[PDB]
Amino acid sequence: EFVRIDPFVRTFLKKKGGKYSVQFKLPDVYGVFQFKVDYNRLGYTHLYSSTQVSVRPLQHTQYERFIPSAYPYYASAFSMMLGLFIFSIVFLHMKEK
Amino acid sequence: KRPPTVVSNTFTALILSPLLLLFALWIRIGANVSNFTFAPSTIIFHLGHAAMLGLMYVYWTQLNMFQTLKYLAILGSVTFLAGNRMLAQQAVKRT
Amino acid sequence: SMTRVIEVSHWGNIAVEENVDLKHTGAVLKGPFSRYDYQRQPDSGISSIRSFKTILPAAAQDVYYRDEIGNVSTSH
Amino acid sequence: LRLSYEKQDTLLKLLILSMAAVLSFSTRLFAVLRFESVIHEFDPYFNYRTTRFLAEEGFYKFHNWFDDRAWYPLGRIIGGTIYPGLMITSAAIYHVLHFFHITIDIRNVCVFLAPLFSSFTTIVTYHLTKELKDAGAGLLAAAMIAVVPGYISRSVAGSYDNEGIAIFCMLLTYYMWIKAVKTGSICWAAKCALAYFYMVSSWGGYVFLINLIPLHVLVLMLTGRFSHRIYVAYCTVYCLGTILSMQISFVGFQPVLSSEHMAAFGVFGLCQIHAFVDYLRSKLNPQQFEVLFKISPWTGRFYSLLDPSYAKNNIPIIASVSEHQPTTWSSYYFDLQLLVFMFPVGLYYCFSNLSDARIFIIMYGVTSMYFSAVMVRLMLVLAPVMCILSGIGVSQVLSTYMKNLDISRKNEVASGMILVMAFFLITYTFHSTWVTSEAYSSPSIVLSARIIFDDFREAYYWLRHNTPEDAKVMSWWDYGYQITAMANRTILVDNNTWNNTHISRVGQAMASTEEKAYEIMRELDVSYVLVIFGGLTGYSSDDINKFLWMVRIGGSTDTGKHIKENDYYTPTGEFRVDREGSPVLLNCLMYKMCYYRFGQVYTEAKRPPGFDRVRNAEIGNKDFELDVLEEAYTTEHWLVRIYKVKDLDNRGLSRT
Amino acid sequence: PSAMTVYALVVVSYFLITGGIIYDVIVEPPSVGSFLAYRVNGQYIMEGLASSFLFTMGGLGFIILDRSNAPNIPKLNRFLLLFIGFVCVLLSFFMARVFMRMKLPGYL
Amino acid sequence: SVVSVISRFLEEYLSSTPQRLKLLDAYLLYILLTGALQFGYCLLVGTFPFNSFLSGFISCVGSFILAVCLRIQINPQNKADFQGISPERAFADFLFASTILHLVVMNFVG
Amino acid sequence: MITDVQLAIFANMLGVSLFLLVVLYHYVAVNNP
Ligand SMILES: *[C@@H]1O[C@H](CO)[C@@H](O[C@@H]2O[C@H](CO)[C@@H](O[C@@H]3O[C@H](CO[C@H]4O[C@H](CO[C@H]5O[C@H](CO)[C@@H](O)[C@H](O)[C@@H]5O)[C@@H](O)[C@H](O[C@H]5O[C@H](CO)[C@@H](O)[C@H](O)[C@@H]5O)[C@@H]4O)[C@@H](O)[C@H](O[C@H]4O[C@H](CO)[C@@H](O)[C@H](O)[C@@H]4O[C@H]4O[C@H](CO)[C@@H](O)[C@H](O)[C@@H]4O)[C@@H]3O)[C@H](O)[C@H]2NC(C)=O)[C@H](O)[C@H]1NC(C)=O
Ligand SMILES: CCCCCCCCCCCCCC(=O)O[C@H](COC(=O)CCCCCCCCCC)COP(=O)(O)OCC[N+](C)(C)C
Ligand SMILES: CCCCCCCCCCCCCC(=O)O[C@H](COC(=O)CCCCCCCCCC)COP(=O)(O)OCC[N+](C)(C)C
Ligand SMILES: CCCCCCCCCCCCCC(=O)O[C@H](COC(=O)CCCCCCCCCC)COP(=O)(O)OCC[N+](C)(C)C
Ligand SMILES: C[C@H]1CC[C@]2(OC1)O[C@H]1[C@H](O)[C@@H]3[C@H]4CC[C@@H]5C[C@H](O[C@H]6O[C@@H](CO)[C@H](O)[C@@H](O)[C@@H]6O)[C@@H](O)C[C@@]5(C)[C@@H]4CC[C@@]3(C)[C@@H]1[C@H]2C
Ligand SMILES: C[C@H]1CC[C@]2(OC1)O[C@H]1[C@H](O)[C@@H]3[C@H]4CC[C@@H]5C[C@H](O[C@H]6O[C@@H](CO)[C@H](O)[C@@H](O)[C@@H]6O)[C@@H](O)C[C@@]5(C)[C@@H]4CC[C@@]3(C)[C@@H]1[C@H]2C
Ligand SMILES: [Mg+2]
Repeated sequence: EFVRIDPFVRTFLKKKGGKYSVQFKLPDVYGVFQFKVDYNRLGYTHLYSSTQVSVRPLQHTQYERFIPSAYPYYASAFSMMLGLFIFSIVFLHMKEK
Repeated sequence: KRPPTVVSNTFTALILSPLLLLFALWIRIGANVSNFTFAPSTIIFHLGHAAMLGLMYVYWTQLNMFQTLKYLAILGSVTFLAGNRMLAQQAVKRT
Repeated sequence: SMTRVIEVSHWGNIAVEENVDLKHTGAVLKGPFSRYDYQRQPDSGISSIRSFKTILPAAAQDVYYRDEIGNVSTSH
Repeated sequence: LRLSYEKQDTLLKLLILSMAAVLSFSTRLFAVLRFESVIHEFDPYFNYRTTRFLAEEGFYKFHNWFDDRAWYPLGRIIGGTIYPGLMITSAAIYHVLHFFHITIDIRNVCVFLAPLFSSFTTIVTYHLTKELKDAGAGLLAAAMIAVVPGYISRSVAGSYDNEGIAIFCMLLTYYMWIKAVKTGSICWAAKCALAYFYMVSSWGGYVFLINLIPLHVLVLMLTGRFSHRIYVAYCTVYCLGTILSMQISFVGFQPVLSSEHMAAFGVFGLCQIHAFVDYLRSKLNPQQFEVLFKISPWTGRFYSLLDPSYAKNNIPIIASVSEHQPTTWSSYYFDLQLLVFMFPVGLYYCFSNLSDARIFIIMYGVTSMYFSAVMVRLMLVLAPVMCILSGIGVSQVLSTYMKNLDISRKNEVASGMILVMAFFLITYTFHSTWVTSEAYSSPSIVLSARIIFDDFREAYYWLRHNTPEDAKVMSWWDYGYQITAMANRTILVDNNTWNNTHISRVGQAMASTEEKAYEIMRELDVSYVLVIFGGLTGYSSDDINKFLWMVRIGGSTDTGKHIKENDYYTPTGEFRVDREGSPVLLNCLMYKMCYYRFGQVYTEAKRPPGFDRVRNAEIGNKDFELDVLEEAYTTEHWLVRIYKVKDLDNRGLSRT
Repeated sequence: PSAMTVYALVVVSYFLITGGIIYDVIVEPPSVGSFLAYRVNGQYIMEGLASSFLFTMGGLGFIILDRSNAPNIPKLNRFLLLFIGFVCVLLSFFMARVFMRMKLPGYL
Repeated sequence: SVVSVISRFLEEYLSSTPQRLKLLDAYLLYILLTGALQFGYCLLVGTFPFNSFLSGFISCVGSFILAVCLRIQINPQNKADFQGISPERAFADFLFASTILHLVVMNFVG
Repeated sequence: MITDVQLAIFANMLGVSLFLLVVLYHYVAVNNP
């Protein structure tokens, strides 16, 4: 169980090589979380294990960049800059008629 | 949801078009660059200004903000010196 | 772990400061602790400690006895 | 020897400004001189911890920082939830002081940052007032803002809050805007834009500032004094300020989407329309011209300032704070002694010689005065305007009466007036000194009684050294930053109050019986509980006088339908802790807490044993047992009590 | 309004505002008690009206005197004007100081 | 019905305007047209990258405003409203504000 | 360190001197050449 206050994820542990290992993706919600194993079986020793894991949301160096859907905007600003430069070459050095 | 790439490319070409329109209008007026005379201060100013804008572009892809701000500090100081000299010369010639 | 730092200065004097981590080892405490019983019954609390005295080299001038969070106003 | 007029004038200005800055810095540090230098009032401990992080981890790790030690069930992102200006200023000063080896700890820089910025404020005020009129008024305004008690109250040595630097930022922005209106230049407008960006990052009052520039421009329009200079200045400030304000992370898209930044957009559109119409009215003849002739609402902490009834009547967490009530005339006089008697004279001088920058200072004065009348906490932004105007007022009188004198190049009335004015000024100085000394400098971590008992610090230190590294303690939102800064343990609620459901959950846990509250605590995975009692020490602000606010906040959100705040009073409507108390108050978890073994401790001379100093009563339940809690610790004067939440019953018993 | 009517409105507003009107509205006080003995931030309606009157009258005395300085004025009337101004200002100041002392004991 | 006045005004504008001011007005029309096409595209497809739309758009608006302010300061009919802002100083301020604006726009776009 | 009764006296003297000096400056400014 991958739990914050109530279980976000709950999966089975596939027996593989003497270890119970599961590979899964963390959910979208961030915060601190708890891996939890509970084995309550009739006539078996009740075992409980919880490990605490904090989940950082994102970093400003890891957002998606160079979106194709924003090729217009990415273009526009640059054109502006280019425009300015041409102006700064014609507005200064122009001979009146 | 995101639009298809064909539409974005069409709009990018359309955004390039106004620059061409501006150039056509400027050559209709008859604007010339005849007053430029290859004086060292003016050339240094234009070179520094172009380098500053190219640096502004480069910052967007690789450099972070501290490094870019440092580079801008240097290039802007140089462009400021060259521009002060050139603008003094221009004010003298104008009067 | 006690760390003793001795800074020498040829201008005036030399200043020594020591950080002291200290722990009460034997007979760990089980159950609840109650300030009430601790105060109104001098018997209870035998194995605990309340104070200890340091001896300084008779030329000490600026003693301060600071903690990691601020001054401590309990000393004599 | 003889000196020129210019030399003596410059020497006088320099000497006066130096003395004023030294006095401003000197007057701020009274608390540091008394009690040992420590950050106080437990609001700035958060800022202090944040500053330390920025000083030992870097900026890129600080910009995207996730804190897992606060609001444990949820997640708190400190990198984008607060305006970062104060921390950046402190870290920059620290790194500069460390480059040249002047090595000073972060705590000393944080403690003495506010006096330094208060010293800078004097010079900024002098230049601002010099723009208005003759320098003499500038010197007077600087000297008066040096010693004003409100500004010295909200910024004392040892108080590391953002308002201190904020005021200096606001005055710098106002100076840049006045210089842009007078000069009418793009360069000054860009300087104003950068200053406004700094102001946006430093304080939450930037909204305020961006609703005084447009209003002034609109006021100028109505008068008919609009020119090209105002157009250039305001438009240049608007674009750059909007953008620069965007990239502050916490703000986001607030300026273009929210409703607090719509006055600026409206005035910008009106300015464009007006300029174009004026330009079109010149190129065409009069006959031809006459022929031609999803968005967010108010957030709420700003709305309650416009309508001073909403927050007190509806939201039980904003009005819960102490300094949110309207101000009385006695408080007005206490803060400013002679400044009040000079506001009308300054307003009269401004209204007598109307200029392009006077209108702005008048508008600032009026609106700020209203806001000070609608809240105590906003008295701060009133002190800076007053001084300026008061300065002007006083200065004018002097300049009016020091010319009638015969020695200057009936007449004695002017000499009498000069003497009178000097008496007023010196008595204002004495008043300011007394108010600073005896009222405003005080610690909130230590209870001054001369004997001091620092039970708070002792409890936090125990909690720091004698709990497991992952122990979670839950308290009230007031003692949120203080625990993390000193006790250094994972906390549940905090003094941010950005999720009212969580605080309501904690209030329900503190206001219900032991069974339901034990269920809540088990659900939230809490280990230790820290409750301030203050019954022996006589502390008025204990964790029992806030119990009513706990009930009100807890019984509001969709699960405290069984709290019913009207169930903790007596039949006639009283709130007594004695036998006549409500049978649900005397069995509350909060009452079982902070009264354990308190039934048999004498606390007075001619008074029965189970006596409570703060409530002057007699405990209703003298003896009771805690089924679900062990007493982990209790300070020397029973001021802070820490209880360890128990486990489930081993043999699986009930343990109600 | 010609920049004089607006000033009159501002003066009236200032007096009323410094009377703690918002306080009265938000927290209803009884007219006259029984000056709060120990509560700095405490406003009865009558005491506040009186005090704000003192503040406004002091400002009026300053402007009334400041104006007196104007030239080409008859002396018999100007002496009386000067008297009124001095009286108003000194009374306002000394009164307000005394009131604050009486309300908040231990002052200075 | 309102075309004769437009013809007259358009004719007049040309005579009372120098070469530099006409050139500047052409540049200003280019800025306005690029901004209009960008805003129209935004109204057509929507705003998933809202910050990029804001960056690219306010770049246009800011360049437009700086062009208008430069035009106002240069025009000698207003030589009496500035008194010290020479044309060269005006161009200098234009360059400074433009550099700041372009830097912030780059720091805001994706 | 420094007792309060010293800091208060210093602040009072400094402020009074400051205001008196400012009043003097006004005299000097009125009488210009
Ligand atoms: C920041 O942190 C620092 C460090 O923590 C803080 O500094 C500390 O501040 C305290 C103030 O509370 C200082 O305390 C002082 O300690 C001295 C020394 O006392 C010890 O020696 C005494 C000697 O007794 C002799 O005589 C007896 C017989 O009479 C013999 O039996 C003895 O053997 C000796 O020969 C001894 O009597 C003292 O006993 C005390 O302690 C024991 C516990 O061990 C108790 O059981 C006792 O009952 C008793 O309480 C002790 O062993 C004291 O002399 C100081 O007392 C002065 O002040 C008292 C009030 O605070 C007053 O009652 C005393 O009479 C005495 O008064 C003196 O000064 C007055 C003016 O101030 C005069 O009016 C008066 O006449 C007299 O002259 C005091 O208790 C710490 O030393 C100090 N620590 C350091 C390192 O400097 C600092 O405050 C913090 N900053 C803050 C909070 O802002
Ligand atoms: C002496 C005290 C002065 C106080 C000034 C107050 C400044 C407030 C700072 C607010 C912080 C906002 C966060 C921010 O600006 O974003 C940071 C950029 O990180 C930075 O560069 C922070 C440097 C800020 C300095 C900018 C000038 C401030 C001048 C104000 C007077 C992003 O850095 P990067 O990771 O480099 O992002 C660039 C990546 N691209 C690919 C997109 C190019
Ligand atoms: C602009 C770029 C440069 C920026 C410069 C920033 C200037 C910062 C000014 C603050 C200076 C800090 C001085 C200071 O820390 O003093 C305090 C408390 O001790 C005192 O009594 C000091 C109170 C008054 C001293 C004020 C002097 C500051 C002068 C600065 C111009 C000491 O606190 P403690 O932590 O108690 O130090 C004692 C520790 N010992 C072991 C040494 C005993
Ligand atoms: C909740 C808080 C609300 C805050 C409200 C802010 C109140 C602002 C205080 C008033 C500002 C005074 C401005 C001012 O001085 O304008 C005056 C007098 O002329 C006028 O101003 C008349 C116009 C009235 C508009 C006043 C501001 C209204 C703005 C609302 C958007 C100018 O007089 P004029 O006669 O217009 O111009 C001078 C010509 N003379 C020949 C007379 C010299
Ligand atoms: C970290 C510290 C840094 C220092 C400071 O605190 C925080 O932050 C400073 C600000 O930057 C302030 C300055 C702004 C610019 C302003 C320009 C004027 O220059 C005029 O000079 C005339 C003769 O040529 C021309 O004719 C006029 O046009 C031209 O305006 C000058 O008088 C005052 C000045 C310098 C301000 C003084 C106060 C300063 C230094 C503030 C300090 C308190
Ligand atoms: C200094 C500058 C700062 C910026 C600015 O001026 C002053 O002030 C901004 C405003 O905030 C404007 C926005 C408001 C919200 C509005 C929502 C629309 O949502 C559409 O979404 C489509 C998807 O399909 C639907 O089809 C449509 O029906 C639906 O209206 C969106 O398109 C336009 C948008 C974002 C406005 C654009 C112009 C803005 C940014 C203005 C600028 C000019
Ligand atoms: Mg605050």
